[PDB]
Amino acid sequence: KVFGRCELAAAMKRHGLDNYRGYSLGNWVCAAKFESNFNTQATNRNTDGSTDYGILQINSRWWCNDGRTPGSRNLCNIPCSALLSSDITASVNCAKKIVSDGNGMNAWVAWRNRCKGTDVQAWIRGCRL
Repeated sequence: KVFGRCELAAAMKRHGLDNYRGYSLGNWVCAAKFESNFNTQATNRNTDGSTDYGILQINSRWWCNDGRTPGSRNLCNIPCSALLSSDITASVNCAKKIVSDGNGMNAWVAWRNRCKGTDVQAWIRGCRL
């Protein structure tokens, strides 16, 4: 799936991401834009032999089981294919575990480079929900 901006904002609002651990909804939409281009099937292979999956590009070395990444954890307790579903439930559920760690949203590099400290409010403006 490729989500529309306001389609995704409504979706993540319903999943309770607005102000989750002090991060306004705008930063979740911004993160998704620069991580995946709102593409729910997005995948990225890194040279180290892990893979980043889905709408939020969650990493296989720590968060999900891929069956292909050596010496790995799956802290979100999922198969990594679940992060490629058209429904964002699994990705939001795992991301909530990520931002609860102490590093916060700095876990996502695209957030860190293109969203952090900007007017993230712009990413939910012109939407109903």
